[PDB]
Amino acid sequence: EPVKDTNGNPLKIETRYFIQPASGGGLVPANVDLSHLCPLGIVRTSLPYQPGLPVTISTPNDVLTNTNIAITFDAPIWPCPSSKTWTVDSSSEEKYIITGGDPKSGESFFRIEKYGNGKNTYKLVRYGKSVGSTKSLWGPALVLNDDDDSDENAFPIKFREVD
Amino acid sequence: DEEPVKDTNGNPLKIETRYFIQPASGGGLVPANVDLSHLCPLGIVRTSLPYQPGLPVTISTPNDVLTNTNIAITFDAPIWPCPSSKTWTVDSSSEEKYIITGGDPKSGESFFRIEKYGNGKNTYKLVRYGKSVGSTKSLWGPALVLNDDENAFPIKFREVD
Amino acid sequence: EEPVKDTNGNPLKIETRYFIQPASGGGLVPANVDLSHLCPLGIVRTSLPYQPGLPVTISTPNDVLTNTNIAITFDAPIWPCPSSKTWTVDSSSEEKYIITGGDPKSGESFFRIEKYGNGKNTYKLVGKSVGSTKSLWGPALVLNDDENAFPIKFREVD
Amino acid sequence: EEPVKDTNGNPLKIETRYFIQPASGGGLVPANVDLSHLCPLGIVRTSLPYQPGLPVTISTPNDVLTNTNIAITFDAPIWPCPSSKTWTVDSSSEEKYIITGGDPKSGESFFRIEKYGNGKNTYKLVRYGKSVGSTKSLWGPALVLNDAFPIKFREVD
Ligand code: CHL
Ligand code: CHL
Ligand code: CHL
Ligand code: CHL
Repeated sequence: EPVKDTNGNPLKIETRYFIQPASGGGLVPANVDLSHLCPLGIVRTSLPYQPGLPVTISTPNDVLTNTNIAITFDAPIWPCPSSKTWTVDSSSEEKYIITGGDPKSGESFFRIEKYGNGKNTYKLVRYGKSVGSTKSLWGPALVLNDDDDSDENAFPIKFREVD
Repeated sequence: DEEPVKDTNGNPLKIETRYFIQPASGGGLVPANVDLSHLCPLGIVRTSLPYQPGLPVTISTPNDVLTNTNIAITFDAPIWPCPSSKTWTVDSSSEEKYIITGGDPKSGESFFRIEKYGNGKNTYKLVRYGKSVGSTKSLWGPALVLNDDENAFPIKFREVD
Repeated sequence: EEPVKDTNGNPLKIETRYFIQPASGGGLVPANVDLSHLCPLGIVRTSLPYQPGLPVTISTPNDVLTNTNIAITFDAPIWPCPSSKTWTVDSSSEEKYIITGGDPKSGESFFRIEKYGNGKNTYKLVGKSVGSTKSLWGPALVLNDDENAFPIKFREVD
Repeated sequence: EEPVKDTNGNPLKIETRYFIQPASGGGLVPANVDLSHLCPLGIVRTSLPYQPGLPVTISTPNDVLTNTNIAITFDAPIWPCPSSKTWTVDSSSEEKYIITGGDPKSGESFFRIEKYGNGKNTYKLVRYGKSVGSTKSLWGPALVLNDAFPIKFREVD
């Protein structure tokens, strides 16, 4: 079924959304620790009215649940020599969600799935391993859980349309 | 003239209420250091990232906020790494006359006046007693400065929801 | 009350530049203590091995003697924080970080240089001694409670 | 093709740590070139007077000779950028900044050490003739490719 934004509207590809914690403000790039400048992790900002850095969603126009999608940050400046597409840092113990993925490659494929009770609330899952969060340098950073795909340690998200 | 300052919704501005100060003329106004010689206190820059609303401010009077009256602007943030206040003030020592943080909200050094600006309703300028607030190129982008006397930096007040 | 000696066994002089080098990575340098405090600055051991530290000058309220009141002040051509380069204790913090911005003439900034353990020319800063704690940029100097002292040497800047 | 000498008049050896010190503040260090580029890093002259620089090792594709192809590589126990510590030229930039992340075995990273005017043990870096100079940048003078920045090699103790 279609993924819906905060207005209950269906999500469209090539359209800007803030990924907002459903559970501080939105999701933003920050470095994961002082050993890795590039590429960037994804942190929940502690500043309450910051909407997040907007993303666009691509499919390898509707965005459906349980389908392969790629998440790419939308930004006019990007100091790192790699892509704005989300992916998994394999090398790290933490399994941080990091930038620099290939939007066309399977390394960057996440699936949007329903989370708990409330409507328009979702989780990101990788194929079932769900996206959660861990304490890091700049705050909670998105990570891949070890998980059998439950909502226990999953980081719940909403999609707010950027106007 | 002493009429109420209005937000983007045409509603009258209230004290102790959060507003983004948005350029009326990139996103909102945010703290950043003015240059690589001064870490604290902070200047006020227009962010180049288009959907960033700014860091919210609250307005205080030494509940309505009126034009041509003494007010103090104070940033609202849960964390503040500099050892000084979130209240806007003028950096006297600098040639540029940067608007900086660390002022005393109760002291006259921090008093600005909100006045009507040129084109369009709900558009304002900040003036200090007449010396208006403009902008200059700096490290992180346009930084708010005090002018000498066209060059005013027009602003709107958006209510934080 | 005997003279403090540098790495060359020479007596320490006031108004003379020294690197404070860990006796136990490189020298001691200003860094912020955590992401909540930009200014003033803490004192961290750099992890880069050939960095000598930021030089300090020592003042007395020309010889620098052990067990006497001295003030340690960083020597740098640029200083972005709006406070002094003089070491002092951050009372407000739980960690009791040694921070910059003290008054060199005030007692808040007085440390005493005392002998440490075995080796010659090895000292500690003090009956509460200066130790170290894990922080943002590495080991940061702290005041210990009431073994854990951070041993130091003074290298003359040439 | 005579040997490059350090500040002690000793011949330079490969796989040996040297500070590259301005022959004309302190030594040469990594810093980002501007606020648009975090990685890879440029090479700036530190304004802090007693800082020796970040040490480098020199490799040849044990003596280091003038007018021969060499590669300069920073020596550090930590490196936050996802690329090499080997110096190279930023082609894409207008400024032609000397940046990190080159391949020490590839020709993109080859510089030549040549004698510089008057004083002994004073050298310049040249790329094949285009010499390495400096330009104003965010953190101070940054090394660039001209269309010369005199240097000395101090042995790390
Ligand atoms: C104002 C904030 C401030 C911050 C955040 C720092 C942070 C630091 N200082 Mg200090 N300093 C700061 C103020 C000042 N320092 C100094 C003088 C020095 C000296 C002499 C030295 C330092 C060094 C260091 C480093 C110590 C830990 C380490 O070994 O890193 C490991 C080093 C890395 C480069 C790892 C890279 C981490 C990376 C993920 C991003 C950070 C890179 C930047 C160097 C840090 C960005 C902040 C910069 C602008 C200071 C650390 C990067 C030492 C150093 O390491 O020099 C570079 C050193 O020798 N400081 C002065 C006097 C002018 C200051 C005045 O304000
Ligand atoms: C993005 C990465 C990065 C950045 C921004 C810097 C920045 C700098 N390095 Mg480098 N480095 C960086 C990577 C690395 N450095 C090094 C190794 C060294 C060495 C050995 C030395 C430097 C030094 C310097 C400084 C040279 C200019 C100066 O003399 O300042 C004057 C010094 C100040 C402290 C100026 C005070 C202003 C500053 C604290 C204000 C804060 C700035 C803003 C918050 C903006 C920063 C955000 C962005 C740009 C990252 C400058 C602070 C030299 C130095 O000066 O030591 C500190 C030096 O000796 N670097 C390594 C190898 C581990 C790196 C690897 O990633
Ligand atoms: C290495 C690069 C990099 C770093 C270190 C950061 C870091 C950060 N980003 Mg990100 N970002 C970075 C790249 C990018 N960001 C973004 C887009 C955004 C957005 C839209 C937002 C952030 C926000 C944040 C903050 C999230 C934590 C917080 O809530 O702090 C809150 C606390 C403070 C702002 C005060 C913290 C004090 C700080 C000055 C201390 C730093 C001390 C030293 C100088 C150390 C410097 C670190 C080294 C590694 C360079 C954090 C400061 C969010 C934010 O909060 O606004 C800034 C936010 O809304 N980022 C883009 C796309 C343009 C990037 C591309 O490179
Ligand atoms: C020395 C302290 C300090 C510094 C250097 C900065 C710097 C900045 N702030 Mg600020 N701030 C600082 C203190 C504080 N800020 C804030 C709250 C905010 C907000 C809400 C916002 C900013 C934003 C900005 C940016 C404005 C220009 C831009 O649009 O770049 C855009 C370009 C990039 C983000 C690319 C990254 C460039 C890269 C080379 C540097 C590394 C990125 C880091 C985010 C900056 C360094 C880390 C630390 C020092 C913040 C700029 C990165 C705006 C922003 O853009 O958020 C990220 C913004 O919306 N600031 C608070 C209250 C908590 C502070 C308290 O002290």
